[PDB]
Amino acid sequence: AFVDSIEGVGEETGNKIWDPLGISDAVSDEAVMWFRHSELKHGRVAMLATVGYMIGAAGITFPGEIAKGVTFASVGASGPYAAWDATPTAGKLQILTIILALEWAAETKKPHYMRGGVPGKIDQLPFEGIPGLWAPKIKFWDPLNFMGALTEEQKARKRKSELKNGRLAMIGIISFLTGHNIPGSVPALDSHF
Amino acid sequence: VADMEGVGPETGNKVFDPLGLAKIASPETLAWYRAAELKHSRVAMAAVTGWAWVSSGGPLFPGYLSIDQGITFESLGRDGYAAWAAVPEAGKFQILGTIGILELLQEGSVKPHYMAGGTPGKVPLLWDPLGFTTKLSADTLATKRTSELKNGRLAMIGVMSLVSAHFIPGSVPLL
Amino acid sequence: SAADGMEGISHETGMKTWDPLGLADLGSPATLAFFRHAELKHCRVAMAAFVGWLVAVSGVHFPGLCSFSEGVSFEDISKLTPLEQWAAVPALGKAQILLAIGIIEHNSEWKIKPHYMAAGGKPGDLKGLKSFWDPAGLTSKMSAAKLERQRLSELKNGRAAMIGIISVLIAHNVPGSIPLPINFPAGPSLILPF
Amino acid sequence: AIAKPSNAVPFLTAPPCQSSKLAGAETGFDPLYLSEFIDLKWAREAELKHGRICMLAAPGYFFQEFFQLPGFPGYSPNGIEAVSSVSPEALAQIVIFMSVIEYNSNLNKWTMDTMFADPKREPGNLGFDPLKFGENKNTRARLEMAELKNGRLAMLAFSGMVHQTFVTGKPVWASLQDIF
Amino acid sequence: MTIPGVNAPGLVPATKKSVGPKPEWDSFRDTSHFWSSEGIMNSVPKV
Ligand code: CLA
Ligand SMILES: CC(=O)O[C@H]1CC(C)(C)C(=C=C/C(C)=C/C=C/C(C)=C/C=C/C=C(C)/C=C/C=C(\C)C(=O)C[C@@]23O[C@]2(C)C[C@@H](O)CC3(C)C)[C@](C)(O)C1
Ligand SMILES: CC(=O)O[C@H]1CC(C)(C)C(=C=C/C(C)=C/C=C/C(C)=C/C=C/C=C(C)/C=C/C=C(\C)C(=O)C[C@@]23O[C@]2(C)C[C@@H](O)CC3(C)C)[C@](C)(O)C1
Ligand SMILES: CC(=O)O[C@H]1CC(C)(C)C(=C=C/C(C)=C/C=C/C(C)=C/C=C/C=C(C)/C=C/C=C(\C)C(=O)C[C@@]23O[C@]2(C)C[C@@H](O)CC3(C)C)[C@](C)(O)C1
Ligand code: KC2
Repeated sequence: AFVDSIEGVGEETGNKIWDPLGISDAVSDEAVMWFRHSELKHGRVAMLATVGYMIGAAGITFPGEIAKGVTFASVGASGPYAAWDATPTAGKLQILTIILALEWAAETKKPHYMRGGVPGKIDQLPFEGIPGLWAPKIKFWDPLNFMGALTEEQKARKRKSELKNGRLAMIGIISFLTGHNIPGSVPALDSHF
Repeated sequence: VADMEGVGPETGNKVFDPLGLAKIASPETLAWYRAAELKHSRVAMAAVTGWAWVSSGGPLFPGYLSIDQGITFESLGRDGYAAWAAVPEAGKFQILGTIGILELLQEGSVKPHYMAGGTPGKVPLLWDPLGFTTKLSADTLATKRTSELKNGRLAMIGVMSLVSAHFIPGSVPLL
Repeated sequence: SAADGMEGISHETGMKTWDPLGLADLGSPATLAFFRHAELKHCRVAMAAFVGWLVAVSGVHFPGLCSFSEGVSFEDISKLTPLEQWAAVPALGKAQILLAIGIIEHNSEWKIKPHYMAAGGKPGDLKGLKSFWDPAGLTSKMSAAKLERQRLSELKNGRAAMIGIISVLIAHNVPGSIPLPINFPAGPSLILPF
Repeated sequence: AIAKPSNAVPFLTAPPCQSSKLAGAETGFDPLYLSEFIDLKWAREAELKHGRICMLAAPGYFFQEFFQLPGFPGYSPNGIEAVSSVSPEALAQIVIFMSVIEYNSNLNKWTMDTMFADPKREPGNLGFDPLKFGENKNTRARLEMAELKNGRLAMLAFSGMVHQTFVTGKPVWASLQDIF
Repeated sequence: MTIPGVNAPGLVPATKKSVGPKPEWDSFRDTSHFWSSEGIMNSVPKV
């Protein structure tokens, strides 16, 4: 929320708030919550996308039969860029609707993030507490509870690392897509991608 | 970590964690690891015993596996991968469905979940329903659990050795 | 929930009342008594129906003829699939079978004065209709704990039976539902009563 | 600087329906302020009746393509040519059944004043509750709000199904699956 | 139907018509919806 309390300050920009254009000074502190929720969501989606894109460029795919006749290698033949278009529309819709359920359940939680909740703290158990619905209580984030061994300071440091790696992953995934769309724009990319 | 079972005098009588995976584990993560280890060990023991029994001769099932297709257990092949391929796909599907309903019952029927404060890798639905080993002492039960973990890990090695012999026959000795 | 004192807690789901959608909480104790009476009726009808379906598949039939007027022998009717058997029963025979069933249901709701949707419910209690349930007194040898066990077994068997009857009825009509490859009898999954 | 803004359209004044005790009142959705003109109880009686009809219709319209009443003549998977093809003396009997129910339920109370002349008589409380869910008064508000919302959604859904069938000429599920 | 995103690209690039000579004022005035006799008639709602 308030641009201050948030933890994202790091050594790369000096130990200060990095707001060159003063976007944070023209908001009423209600929108800074939305910006840290969206920043963390962007960073997390971006690092997932980055590792997935690197996997696709390397050519690693599942053993086969994404669908009935289609194979994983065949549907990822033309690199990772066209892989999404190649994937079956039905499975595409199932990915989209499970993401819809996740991102609707995350929004429906009572404290929210904009209205006085933690911006970034996705609820661990999105589908519980819903009358008339049942799910097998598998918590969305950290299902195996890796974070129990971590103390407060350690998880603060790891949240800092999360923000840094998410920002770097945003830069990386945009580099990948831009390098594909404009050859030679990202010189560290080979013909694989 | 040391409170849990599996540790024995072979590996210096201390926890075998060369990569330090137990140090990043909460109590529940340790429960998940132990449950996975138990399930893998017993699956590997069943698999290696079945593979050795089939490949080393001995008795086989007497009758047919499918009257409509007329497949005999003798004609399956008496070797692991090819026999499993020759099993009808419907038979494979219903075997996997039986295992799936068993595991869904294991997850949703035992009320104290092994992750949520229950014993890791216990099946009160299915373990000696008539009580073959129920009256034994607690110390003998615990050391028998230790034996289970030990030879079940050895069975993991055995079944993976059999798979690596099937796919890379020049790797293992013998076989 | 409202479903704690009720006698239906199983050993398979654990000793907690399996009401994942919380339908027991929604409504009155009268509503839950209606639910219990409906469950027991479905249980009993499903046990009788599965036995009847097994009889029809086996082909065993009464020696005689259904109607001396119409040329409808039990031997003739046994050759059809189980639901076409009822479709082939005479209209008047079906009418009087339903008349007997409806008389039984009306008297169950009438003569059992402490109603299931009322104080002193006794939801599945149809004893009170004298000589209807257990005319021979077979359960009369049983104590309280044995009676409770038998009631729990009734509910378990009937629940399984109402699953199984629908399973056999739909398995052939929609192939691939039941994983087993047994060739279930053909025919409808639903018959209109007349 | 609206003194009493509408909870739904906060740039408009609060309608009379917002300051009322019927169920679902807080939304306050009434841009046209029809609650000031129309009698509010009479419109909840109409809202509930329409929603009940529509939430019987929408499952019926959506499942009559998939399923047939065994042996029924004149069946067509799409509702419009279904009603065109079905014998008129079946639709007539359905309408007679509905009319009998309406007349006997609303006997001597068919006008805005005659209906709700009795202070007890509530909007849409015709007394149809064989299983007596209404005796439990803890969940009565939940069930009332759920009935209202489901009825409204069913009105919109049935309208959409019917007009999509008009657009495409094909039943609801076929028209939907030919998009993806 | 081409659902943009799943069975079709989200946004297709537009046709770059290239920089070239200007049109004539009469050319785009005798086709306007308000200063052309047929343009006026082509501006009535079809419905
Ligand atoms: C607005 C409501 C509505 C209307 C006007 C119609 C109209 C029609 N339906 Mg029906 N239908 C409806 C709802 C409706 N349906 C619903 C909800 C279903 C369940 C999915 C069906 C399922 C259905 C089928 C499968 C078929 C029709 C067909 C027809 C046509 C012939 C009549 C017939 O056979 O009805 C049959 C009626 C039923 C099978 C049941 C109707 C359910 C009623 C409305 C529920 C009300 C009772 C209530 C729930 C009980 C309370 C119990 C309490 C006392 C305890 C006709 C165009 C036939 C067709 O396609 O012709 C072209 C046909 O074969 N309908
Ligand atoms: C050199 C040159 O010229 O150009 C360069 C520039 C250019 C184009 C930008 C390039 C690029 C791309 C870049 C920079 C890509 C960066 C990608 C990035 C930064 C990707 C992060 C992923 C993070 C993940 C998946 C995290 C998982 C995290 C998980 C699963 C966890 O929760 C771990 C954890 O649970 C444990 C196990 C237990 C605890 O102990 C701690 C926690 C709870 C946290 C190139 C190719 O380098 C070339
Ligand atoms: C030099 C050398 O060796 O090279 C090897 C190395 C290499 C490559 C690894 C090889 C291998 C594979 C090996 C060694 C594989 C070994 C596999 C192994 C050793 C597999 C055990 C299974 C045990 C089972 C199924 C036990 C069930 C036990 C059951 C059913 C019970 O319930 C037990 C119990 O009822 C009792 C009996 C008494 C009760 O009180 C307690 C209970 C109720 C619990 C090669 C290829 O062979 C060559
Ligand atoms: C997995 C898969 O794919 O398929 C599987 C699962 C699936 C689909 C469900 C299948 C099915 C169908 C199933 C399982 C069907 C089950 C049917 C069932 C369970 C049917 C019970 C009838 C009971 C009656 C009539 C009892 C009357 C008993 C009466 C009237 C008594 O007097 C009892 C009595 O106690 C008293 C009251 C007093 C005592 O003094 C005397 C006795 C003891 C006599 C399959 C295809 O088969 C196999
Ligand atoms: C542990 C696993 C398991 C269970 C729990 C289980 C239970 C039941 C039940 C009890 C409810 C019935 C009623 C039943 C019936 C049939 N089973 Mg089945 N079965 C299991 C495993 C296998 C395997 C491996 C095969 C198989 C088959 C058949 C055939 C086919 C006969 C034929 O085609 O002549 C029929 C009729 C074979 C097959 O489908 O071959 C194409 C086949 O290979 N089953 N099976």
